Amino acid sequence: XFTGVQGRVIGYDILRSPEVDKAKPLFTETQWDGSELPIYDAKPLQDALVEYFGTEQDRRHYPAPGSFIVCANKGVTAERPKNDADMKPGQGYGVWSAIAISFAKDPTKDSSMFVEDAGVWETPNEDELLEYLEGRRKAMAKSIAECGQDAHASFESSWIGFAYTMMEPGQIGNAITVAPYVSLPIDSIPGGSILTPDKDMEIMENLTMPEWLEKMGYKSLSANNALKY
Amino acid sequence: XFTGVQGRVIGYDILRSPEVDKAKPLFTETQWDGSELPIYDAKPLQDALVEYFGTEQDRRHYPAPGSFIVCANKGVTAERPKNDADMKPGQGYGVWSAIAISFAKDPTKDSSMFVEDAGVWETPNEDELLEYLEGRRKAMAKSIAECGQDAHASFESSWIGFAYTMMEPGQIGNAITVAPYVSLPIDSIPGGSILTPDKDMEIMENLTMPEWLEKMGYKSLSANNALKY
Amino acid sequence: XFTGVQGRVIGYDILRSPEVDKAKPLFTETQWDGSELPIYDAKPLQDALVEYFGTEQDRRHYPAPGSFIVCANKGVTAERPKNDADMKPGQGYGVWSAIAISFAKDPTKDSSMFVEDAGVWETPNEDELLEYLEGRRKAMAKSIAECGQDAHASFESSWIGFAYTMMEPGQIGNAITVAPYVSLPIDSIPGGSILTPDKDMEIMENLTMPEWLEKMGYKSLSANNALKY
Amino acid sequence: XFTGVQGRVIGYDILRSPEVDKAKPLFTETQWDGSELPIYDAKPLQDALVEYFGTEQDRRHYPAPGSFIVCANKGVTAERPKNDADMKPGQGYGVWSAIAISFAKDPTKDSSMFVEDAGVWETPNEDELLEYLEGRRKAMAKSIAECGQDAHASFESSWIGFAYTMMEPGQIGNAITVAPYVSLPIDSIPGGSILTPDKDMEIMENLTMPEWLEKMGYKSLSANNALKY
Amino acid sequence: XFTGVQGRVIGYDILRSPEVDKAKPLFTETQWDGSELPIYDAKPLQDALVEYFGTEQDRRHYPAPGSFIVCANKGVTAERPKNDADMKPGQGYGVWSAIAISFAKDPTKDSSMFVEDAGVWETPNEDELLEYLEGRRKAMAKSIAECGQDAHASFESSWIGFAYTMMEPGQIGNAITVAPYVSLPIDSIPGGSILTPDKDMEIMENLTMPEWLEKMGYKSLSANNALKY
Amino acid sequence: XFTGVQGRVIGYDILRSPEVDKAKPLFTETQWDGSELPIYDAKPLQDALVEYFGTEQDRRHYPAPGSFIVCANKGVTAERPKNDADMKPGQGYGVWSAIAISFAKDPTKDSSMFVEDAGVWETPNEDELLEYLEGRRKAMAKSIAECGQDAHASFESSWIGFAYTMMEPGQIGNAITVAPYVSLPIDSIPGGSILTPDKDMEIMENLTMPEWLEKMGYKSLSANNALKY
Amino acid sequence: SELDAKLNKLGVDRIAISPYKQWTRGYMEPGNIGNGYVTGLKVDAGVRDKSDNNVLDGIVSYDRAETKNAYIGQINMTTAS
Amino acid sequence: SELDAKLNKLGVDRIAISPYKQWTRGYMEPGNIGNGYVTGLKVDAGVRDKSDNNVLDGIVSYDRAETKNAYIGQINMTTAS
Amino acid sequence: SELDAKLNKLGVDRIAISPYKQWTRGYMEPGNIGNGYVTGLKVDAGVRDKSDNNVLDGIVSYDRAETKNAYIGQINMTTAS
Amino acid sequence: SELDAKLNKLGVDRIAISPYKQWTRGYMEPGNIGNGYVTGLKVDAGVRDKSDNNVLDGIVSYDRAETKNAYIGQINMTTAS
Amino acid sequence: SELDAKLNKLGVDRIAISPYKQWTRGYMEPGNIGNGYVTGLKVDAGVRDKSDNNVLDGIVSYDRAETKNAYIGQINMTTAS
Amino acid sequence: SELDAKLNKLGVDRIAISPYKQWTRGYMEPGNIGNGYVTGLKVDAGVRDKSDNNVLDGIVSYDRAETKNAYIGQINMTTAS
Ligand SMILES: *N[C@@H](Cc1c[nH]c[nH+]1)C(=O)OC
Ligand SMILES: *N[C@@H](Cc1c[nH]c[nH+]1)C(=O)OC
Ligand SMILES: *N[C@@H](Cc1c[nH]c[nH+]1)C(=O)OC
Ligand SMILES: *N[C@@H](Cc1c[nH]c[nH+]1)C(=O)OC
Ligand SMILES: *N[C@@H](Cc1c[nH]c[nH+]1)C(=O)OC
Ligand SMILES: *N[C@@H](Cc1c[nH]c[nH+]1)C(=O)OC
Repeated sequence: XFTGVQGRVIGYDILRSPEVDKAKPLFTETQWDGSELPIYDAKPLQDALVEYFGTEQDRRHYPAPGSFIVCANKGVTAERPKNDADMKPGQGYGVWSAIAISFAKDPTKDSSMFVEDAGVWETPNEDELLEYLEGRRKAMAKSIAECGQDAHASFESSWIGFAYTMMEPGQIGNAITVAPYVSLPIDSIPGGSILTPDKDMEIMENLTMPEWLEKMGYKSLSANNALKY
Repeated sequence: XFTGVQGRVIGYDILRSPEVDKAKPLFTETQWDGSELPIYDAKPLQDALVEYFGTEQDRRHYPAPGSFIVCANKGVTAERPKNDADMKPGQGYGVWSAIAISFAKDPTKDSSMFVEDAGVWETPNEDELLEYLEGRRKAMAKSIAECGQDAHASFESSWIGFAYTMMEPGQIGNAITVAPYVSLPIDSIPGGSILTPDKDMEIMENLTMPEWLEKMGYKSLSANNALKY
Repeated sequence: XFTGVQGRVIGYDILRSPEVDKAKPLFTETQWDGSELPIYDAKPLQDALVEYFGTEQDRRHYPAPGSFIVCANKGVTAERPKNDADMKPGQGYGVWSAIAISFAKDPTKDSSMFVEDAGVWETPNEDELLEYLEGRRKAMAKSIAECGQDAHASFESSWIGFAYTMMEPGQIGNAITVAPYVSLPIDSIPGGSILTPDKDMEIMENLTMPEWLEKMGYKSLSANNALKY
Repeated sequence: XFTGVQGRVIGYDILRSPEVDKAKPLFTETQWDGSELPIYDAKPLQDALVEYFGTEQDRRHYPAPGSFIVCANKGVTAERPKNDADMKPGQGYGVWSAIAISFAKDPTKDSSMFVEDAGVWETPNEDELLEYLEGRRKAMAKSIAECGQDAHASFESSWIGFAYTMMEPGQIGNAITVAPYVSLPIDSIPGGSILTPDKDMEIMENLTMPEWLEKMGYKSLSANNALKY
Repeated sequence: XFTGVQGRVIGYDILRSPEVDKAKPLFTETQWDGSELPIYDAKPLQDALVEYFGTEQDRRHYPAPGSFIVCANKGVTAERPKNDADMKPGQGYGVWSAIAISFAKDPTKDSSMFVEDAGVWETPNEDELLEYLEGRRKAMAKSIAECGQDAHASFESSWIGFAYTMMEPGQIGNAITVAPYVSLPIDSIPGGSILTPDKDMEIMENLTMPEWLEKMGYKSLSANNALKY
Repeated sequence: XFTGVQGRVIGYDILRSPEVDKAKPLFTETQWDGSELPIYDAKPLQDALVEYFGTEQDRRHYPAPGSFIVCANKGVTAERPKNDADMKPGQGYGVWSAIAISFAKDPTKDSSMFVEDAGVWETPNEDELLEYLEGRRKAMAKSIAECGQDAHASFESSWIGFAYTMMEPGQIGNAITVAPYVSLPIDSIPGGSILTPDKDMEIMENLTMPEWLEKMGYKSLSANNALKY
Repeated sequence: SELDAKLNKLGVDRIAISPYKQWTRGYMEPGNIGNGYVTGLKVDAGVRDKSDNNVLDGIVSYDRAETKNAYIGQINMTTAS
Repeated sequence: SELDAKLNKLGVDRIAISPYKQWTRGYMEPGNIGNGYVTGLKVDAGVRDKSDNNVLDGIVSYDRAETKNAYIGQINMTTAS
Repeated sequence: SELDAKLNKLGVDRIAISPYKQWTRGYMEPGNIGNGYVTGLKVDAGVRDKSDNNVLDGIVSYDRAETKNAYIGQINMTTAS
Repeated sequence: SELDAKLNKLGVDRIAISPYKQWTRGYMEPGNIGNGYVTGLKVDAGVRDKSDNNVLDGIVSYDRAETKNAYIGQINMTTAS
Repeated sequence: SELDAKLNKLGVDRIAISPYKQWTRGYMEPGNIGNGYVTGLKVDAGVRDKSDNNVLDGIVSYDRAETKNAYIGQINMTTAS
Repeated sequence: SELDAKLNKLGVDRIAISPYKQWTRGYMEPGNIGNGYVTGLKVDAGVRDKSDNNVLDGIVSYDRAETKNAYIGQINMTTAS
């Protein structure tokens, strides 16, 4: 998982990427309360985080070397042998991970919730693989609703994305889904100051991801779909 | 696991439920030091926590939505298929979890200790199942003593309880044992104040669970054995 | 895992044991940047921690009873049955664990890194077992280099040690590798004071393990190889 | 005094009373730097403080009973005997006090400055008395300039007010000029919160005295010149 | 001054000396509200402070060397020449100081108040001098009531004491009245601890001056009127 | 005042000016304990402070504009009329102030002490004036000893200086003696850091005034007696 | 109690207060007051209809278990052992 | 305002909050939040019937003056200059 | 925003600042300012050539995954669920 | 006492602790614990043989007075009124 | 050392003090002083006579291992990776 | 120095730091770090042409004196004795 009263999401609550107010639902799920819960591909939010932290090459506001970042996470590891028809038990041609963030309608009672998943893939047909995922959402949307039901929580949106990879013969694959919980550094906030704690957040609440990059002098790395996970 | 110098236990050290000073030992275990260690069913303590946090319906002083509660915990998950005689490997008809809390005679050297366990059940005979558990205590009491021995720790009491469930055909069961470590909110403490930190604890140290509910205007949910785990 | 900007290592950065400035590399590994990375047996550092915390018998500055020590750790557990030729799958005659600490050349960009491992042993020939380990270093040194490559990190040294044990027939073994992250108490620091935080560290930075023991009135427990892990 | 970098003035910087942006200079004084320093009657600022603290009858945000309020102050006490022609030395028919606040053009180098004065009056002709005061400003404006010169400080405005009283025969009078230095309580700030320190000030910086009273539900006590000092 | 919401008085609120619940009023003064205000000789309270701080010889919990103790105080200094009939203006044979503490009926609105005074004495007849003082109370009691009236404050008791001295020919005398505002050290509080701030006060609130000295192992210096001021 | 356990003196304890370890006593005074108390002209210490704060022209580490600096101080003001033979009572041709700092032999019991004085001068013969001062030391040295006696304090050194001025006809003079109590800013400390509080002082404890100026890039303003007070 | 009195001399205190209104908080979370912790015993179990997605099956069972009885609802659970 | 923004870079802040309900507090008093101060202008005067006790005559006149208009009632007043 | 305004009355705040220059920090780490947290979504995967040492194979794959895209480099990762 | 209980709801507390060993400290001095103050009543007087230096004569008389009876020795005395 | 001097300029400090007497404390635990951490290397192993209760067999082996050599006794161990 | 080492055991420390850039601050002012103080010796004098307004004549002379030599410019001066 969760992200409640004490939290905000990069790209959504802060550093909002317009992709949100331009995205259309892939479908809906009936919540216990009788309302629909639109589902979107979490691509925007994923790209957003990338802009903030930076990459191994174009490093930005990544976590301090040796810091302790608590993360709501899960993962999976599998072996793809050298052609070998005998593909043991936990082996496959590819591996995948998925993550979902559902925001509550009323953040003052209900916490927003994360739902992750991961697994191994069996057919070397990557093209196929995607279809599986394209369906998995429906699978997750269901569990999500169930949990909601479990706590009488009600969400308004829900964004889900994935990450996959085909291992070469003899290559071990590791698929991870992870939500990190951080605090932001001063210099990443324009016109902020160590002495204006609450104001510093308000700045982030307002700055859209685009503006941020500009005001910071950062080139958009997410560019036009430049990122594949 | 442990709960040492920095801790107290709901129902025991604070909000004490009389059930403690009315319970009788199920048996004893010989500690390395040569003294006995009576064992009690942890029912009182379990019910106590329920009174404090509340339930999904009659919610009370539960953890903040999205908070980070560290827990000394463990669990277990198994599948009970649709009748199917071929019951694979990690499958069963029911699942269970157990927890034990051992208080040290001298809390200033030795920390009080938690010992949990869980497992899958094999015979649909629930009635039977209980017998297993009824014996498991002896099993735990043994490990407990061994650990004590390992650190030259000496306990005075030791309380153990369980939780189980029979999965319907095709139902996955999840049994959990968990000790949470929290801080108490102001309004849950009668006549307390954010400015009287140490005094606020003393109040809790003194208020018996019964009194608390009354002084708070809470109906006893544990009632007369109203709770099954 | 890691130990970066916010850290120091017992025996190395603080309470340094001379064994360091007297040890010779077991071999070297080619780092991506093209420089060599000498490898040493982590015996000194292991013994060092022992001097500080103390043992169950000669206890010293161990963690407070019931404290929460976060540890970068891993472990392994296996069964060695009663002679039984049918040695199931995850069974063996012994079990082992390994740990490695690699210091970055420039601690201001790169964090120093931990790399641990563990496993089960298959031949009751302990003597043999050691040979395996004696090779394992090379195995680790490789992964280490890979990771370094992964983040463009560059180390100068790298120390690795192990721990093993032969289980008696019917005995379960548990091999653990663990890096704890603590804060030091006042009395363990000579001429320190709760009011001189930064100075207190400087003292430790300077005191060699030998001096420390003397100035503290502690007999060296590591003595002359007195410790086997 | 002074009121520099760490300060704001009730009625001016915060809770600004429009009287400021509607007042006209009584005259000007040549500052060492060669620019003029307009002088205004400090009536607005005086009335402003009254609105905030309240009066003995209509009490508002006055200082906590028994608090320690540091004040840049001065005073004067004199005796007016029973008619008695022999009017000793430090005696008179009335007593007065004056206060001036000069804001620096650049608050980041120069602190804004207070200049107070007080004295005894000699002719029972109150009407006369005022004339004296009406001149005193010029007297103060001079010293003010001198001080500025002393520290190379440069002001833009400067507001001065007074307080007087005619003692009845046999009555001792006490005239006081005083600048208090306080911190503001939460409830006096609309939509503020103990958790939003810097934001709370911004609110005050923006709210004009009029708005404040309304948003607070306070009737204006300064009304239309309702206050005589 | 005053001593309000944030305060307690040595000997009265804390370390109470029984002399209070055994003293009788010297007379009463009519408060604006129409009730009487009994007046007592502040001897108990004065002696009390002496027990706590100690003396130059039998030092106890006095202020740290070089500390900054804020004091509601006043004083007086005069010259008594060598017989000399021409006794200039501010000269005399003795000097005196007085202090009064008035507790409000309702400490939550009204602060308790201090009223001090001092002066020079004119007749070498010490015996006479006392008579003056014995009357002065009535004088103070009047001002006290006036102030009360000024703020609509209502007191229940009011204690007043003095200090005097006859200067030898050619000796300058200095009479002082002073109320200090301190914080108490740990060791002066029986069974207290730096970690139990609010509890530490409660202890003092309860311990009577007698008990305190005993529990501390201090001989009563105030003894039986052993102190003259 | 005094300057005890919580203090250090610019030029002496910190930023020490060699003038100290090169100065010779002007004379000695017999302390109650029977030892002598050498007296030095406080010129070094006076010049030292000047180097640190800077002057109106060459400003350095002066107090923040509008800060509240508590000072152990005293002063004097007198009128020198236009020739006028009738020189009223508190009038004169010049005015002076003096200050003394006495360090205790054992700072852990006794606080170091300040003793100030000031006065008006009567003969326009400045040259004469100095002689008076040159004697005043002896006067102060006496009171100092008396106070010492009063608290059983024992000093080792004692430094005293003055400041004077001849007022032109019709000029009011103000002579001040003042000891300020401050905290030092970061940038005034070479190689210091907001995170190394105690270390930062140690630096100052060690750096001699000369070194400081050099390491800071400050020209010595005290130069060779360049300063007259 | 008489106990704390012995700990306070070792530098240990067991005060654990949550600045929040009504809600309990996790030990170590910032803004908490005191350096101690209160702990309790919760054992429960829950079930969910077997889909193919194991993880999800577990996530939900776990969720239904947390929600059962002693409510520890939308909590980020860390693990110690 | 645009000003604070220049001060915050020098290490100065002007937040001055009183943890008390309704009451204002003296700068430097403990428990206050922020490292700044708010100041104001109060000038007033009061009288009392001349008794012989000068001090007391002053104490009261002073008291009646503090109480007049802008109320700074039962305050321990420190002096800065 | 309008939201925080409702939380601040419950005792909750969502300020999460890192005293470090440029670097982000883990929630709960000491020296952080504020009692809240910012979170994000990272999903990625990495591969390593199969040696015999499973653990190490995983450690590395994991490492290459953390390093891929949204960089969370040399981080000690705690786990919550 | 029953009183503090009413103040704590207004935001007032009267805890006043000195971190020093044995010594009392001035209200407002840093490092003190709690936001309250304890006060007392000291009245005394002292004399010194008249020299010409008035100030000094007073300084000493004052010194001998502070030292008399209730000892407030080497104290920097601030003044409130 | 010369190193900290470069970190302190980035906002990093490595002071890690435990307010407890004699005992070490876990990083992040409240009441600790400083924003750093000290770490060490402990590798050990322990055994227990195989009962049927696997978990318990592990709990104990683990316990005997923690207790062996470098003593990290009754510790709640969190896991980072 | 060797001295502080004896004070620190009594609970006294003499650290006095100003969070401001370049400027010194008054002891007791909030935001200062450490529980000590640094003091110095300033003696000076200044003159102003006699007008009728005594107070003002003094205020200015005083001002010119503060500004002379060791600069303690625009300072709110409290008094201790
Ligand atoms: N948020 C967690 C899963 C969760 C939801 N309810 C209980 N647990 C997550 O998705 O994985 C880390
Ligand atoms: N307390 C832990 C187990 C434990 C005991 N000794 C080491 N580890 C627990 O029971 O489960 C979380
Ligand atoms: N340091 C961790 C492993 C690691 C390195 N990179 C990512 N994770 C460790 O060795 O095990 C706890
Ligand atoms: N601001 C003070 C006077 C002052 C100006 N410069 C030095 N002193 C005030 O006006 O009186 C309290
Ligand atoms: N409490 C002060 C005097 C006082 C009362 N009202 C305003 N001032 C005292 O008695 O002397 C320090
Ligand atoms: N230190 C004070 C005078 C003093 C000494 N003993 C009591 N008072 C000083 O010299 O003047 C501010």
